[PDB]
Amino acid sequence: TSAGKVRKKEKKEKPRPPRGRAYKRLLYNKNFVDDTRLGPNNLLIRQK
Amino acid sequence: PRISRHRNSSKTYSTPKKPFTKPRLDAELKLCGEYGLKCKREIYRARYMLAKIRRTARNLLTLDENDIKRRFEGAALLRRLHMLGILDEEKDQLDYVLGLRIEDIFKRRLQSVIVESKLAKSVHHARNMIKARHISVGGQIVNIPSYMVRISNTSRVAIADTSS
Amino acid sequence: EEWHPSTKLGRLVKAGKIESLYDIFKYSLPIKETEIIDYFFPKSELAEEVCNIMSVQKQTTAGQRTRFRAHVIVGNRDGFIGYGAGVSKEVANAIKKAAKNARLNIVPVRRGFWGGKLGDPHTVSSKLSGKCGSVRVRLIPAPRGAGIVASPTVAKVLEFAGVSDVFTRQSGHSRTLMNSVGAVYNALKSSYSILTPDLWKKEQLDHVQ
Amino acid sequence: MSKTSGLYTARKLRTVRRVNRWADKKYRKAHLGTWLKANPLEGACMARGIVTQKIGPNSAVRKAVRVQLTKNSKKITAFVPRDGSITYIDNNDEVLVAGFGRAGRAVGDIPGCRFKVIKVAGIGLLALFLRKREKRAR
Amino acid sequence: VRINVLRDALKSICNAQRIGKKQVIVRPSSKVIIEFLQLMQKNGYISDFAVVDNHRSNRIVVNLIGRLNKAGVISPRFDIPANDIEKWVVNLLPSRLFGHIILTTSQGIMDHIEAQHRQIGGKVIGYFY
RNA sequence: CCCGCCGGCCGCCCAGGGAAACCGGGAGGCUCCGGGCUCUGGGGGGAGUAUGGCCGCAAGGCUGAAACUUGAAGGCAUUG
RNA sequence: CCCACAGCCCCCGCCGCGGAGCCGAGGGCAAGCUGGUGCCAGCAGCCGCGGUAAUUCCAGCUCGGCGAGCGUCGCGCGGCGCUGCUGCAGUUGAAACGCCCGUAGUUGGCCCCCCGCCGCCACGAGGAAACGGGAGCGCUCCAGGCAGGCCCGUUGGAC
Ligand SMILES: [Mg+2]
Ligand SMILES: [Mg+2]
Ligand SMILES: [Mg+2]
Ligand SMILES: [Mg+2]
Repeated sequence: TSAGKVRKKEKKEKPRPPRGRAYKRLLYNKNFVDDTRLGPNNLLIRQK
Repeated sequence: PRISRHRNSSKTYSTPKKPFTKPRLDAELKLCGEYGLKCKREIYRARYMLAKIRRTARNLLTLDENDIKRRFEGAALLRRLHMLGILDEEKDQLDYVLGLRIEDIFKRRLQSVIVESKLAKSVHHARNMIKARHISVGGQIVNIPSYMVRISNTSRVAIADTSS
Repeated sequence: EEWHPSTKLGRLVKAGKIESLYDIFKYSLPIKETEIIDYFFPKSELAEEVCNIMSVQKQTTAGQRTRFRAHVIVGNRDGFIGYGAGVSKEVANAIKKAAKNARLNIVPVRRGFWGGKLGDPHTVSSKLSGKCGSVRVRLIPAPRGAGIVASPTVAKVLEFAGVSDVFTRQSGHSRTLMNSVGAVYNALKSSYSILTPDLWKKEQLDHVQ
Repeated sequence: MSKTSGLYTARKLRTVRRVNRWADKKYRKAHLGTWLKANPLEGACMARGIVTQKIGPNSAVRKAVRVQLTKNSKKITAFVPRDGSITYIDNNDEVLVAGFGRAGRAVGDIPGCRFKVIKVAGIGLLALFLRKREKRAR
Repeated sequence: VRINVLRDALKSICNAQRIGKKQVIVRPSSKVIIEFLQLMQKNGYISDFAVVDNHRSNRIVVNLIGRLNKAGVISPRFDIPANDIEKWVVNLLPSRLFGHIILTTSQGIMDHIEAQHRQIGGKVIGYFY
């Protein structure tokens, strides 16, 4: 009946990424030098 | 009207007709990594220049060898390419021009000549040093990373005599 | 266990009597054994790709019967290309059949020069056209450094065939992959059957083979 | 063969193309003049008008509004897309109305709607739905 | 009615070659046909031919030896600038290496290479390769 | 009687062509895409409708829109 | 230092603020984890999602594109060989007037060895620059401008 009825976690304070060109450098070591695939749920289970 | 209306202006780069193409993305990223490129407009500028060279070479090649226009334009183009160092000295045929690639353009950048002289630890180190103004191209200090160095000045690119 | 040839050509190939695949193509012998192509390519120089995978259904008394059809190409990036198809109830066996069929049929691709003759050939010899279904393809020689001007699918074939510079034009319902690939394959196959004046030289036949 | 090909036949070719190029629906709609007069937007990017009433295989009712263009005085309906934006529009509020992606034609499952609402009281709808700005002045 | 004798002659020749014959007949015996055949013969496509008189549009006989793939005419003779030939070359012939385009000039019937050498142009008659 | 020539009406068909059914006395000689002349068509509806003009005793014929609407309508063929 | 006066660029000494957003993650189209709601609210250029795992809505995490720019709306070009001169189609998909005669119009077999005329091709004159192409010159590069060095083609600004 009430619109917006469907429409709390504190944000995780973590350091910002290295902007500028370093971001590209961050990707370069992300997949090639560092072991990859990406997107599995079980992969995040490893991350947690 | 104001005199400012007669100042000419034009763009200098192009964008790929198909943007999302995996091989192109990977190749562009790889070239950025080997040359420490900021954004992707520089590759577009390089491709623009290469396209101009190739089109001129084609038009001259369609014509006869003994065409006066052919002689004139080819001589000018060869002289410019050689003075820039992009094309090897031993080559003086217009046919070789069609085989040039943007990598030869990159190799004559200020960062490139700086690094291959072993004057810098890396492309990123070279860029940061260039910004701080520690380099004296010829006898004049230059703070433009994309400055292109001719053959006659490659032996003359040194450290700034004023830098600490 | 081992490869026991089932054909005279297979036996001769098992023996070191035949030394090159071009020695086979010159007399238009049909190929039926997949072992023959690996013997000339011991190190597995040939590449492989899976262009498409589609599902085909047949109506029956009880529900539907489904199946899978696959298209595969292979090449060593140096004047050799092949196209093949396979259909089966399961995807993997269909892919294996398609790869086997593509390996079975293979043709050489002739290459030439655009204007200046310097170094190795870099593009097609001349204009080539092919026809399959509603699709038509035109291959035009190009200058050095021009890249491959074509759609991603056709460019894959031209890459696996060992070309670097070429212009292409397409017509018809190009969204049908099988017929586009077939048309380009036919155009490439026609390459070595096109007379040119340098081949006007009159050569006497050879009794051997 | 079918077409003329003589060396002194350019006039006929020009006339034939002139006559036959009117058969295309797009060319007609663009160069004929009927649509421009019949379009309540008269070739403009978007219009400024005044709202006067709120109304709304998929079975979801879409929220829209009836509007009258200031410069034209003809009536149309424009549809407010972004969630929760019905409450942000009040009766008799100045609005700016543009078009959907398909010029002229209807878009999506919405019957009889061919426009969009992008501003109310001078504030972008997107800037308000994300809470960047606020409509406290109205 | 009959108009372009050259087109009919060329079509007959190509049809005969397709089934690998050796001798053909062509009713018209125009001068333009004769020069076209002369150029073909000199370049090495058709070898020999003879003209058979009869006082009523003489007939001509030609011999075949393969080689020839295609040959046609351009029905309305365009005007070709001396400097505007590469476009036609690319549009019509398979490759820039081989092939001959026939142009009629004030200097006589010649091939596009010859005219390119003399830096002059004219009207186009046909082509073959 | 059988061996031919011209013209006409037909059947089957190698190549070739085509999305295919099929054509093959061309629907062949065409993306390798130019013999000459004329006419018609540009997604489906609204609509061969309205409004004008001409012809006709009349019934009606020739010419011939737009607004608006819509995401498919169609061709040949395959299995049930 | 420059400037009609002031700024501003640049040079010189002292102290020294390091800051990225806009779109999207089913296909076209590069880019995936829980909580809500339940054909409601909403997304969606097209196909489509949502009637209890919602890979498409609403939030968090993660990820991708471009980048001091990003996205939306309308118009033109291209996409388009869907206006087709190059270069469409006309048995069955939309499309050969029911047939004949016939004027304007368009198109017209072969042949003459050198004369005149029209078209045609090449060259030339003559006539504005800017823009465009283009020779040469390191405004720190560049967008630009026609400069500039010492012992300069009469320094150059050609075409
Ligand atoms: Mg045609
Ligand atoms: Mg059409
Ligand atoms: Mg219609
Ligand atoms: Mg029909």
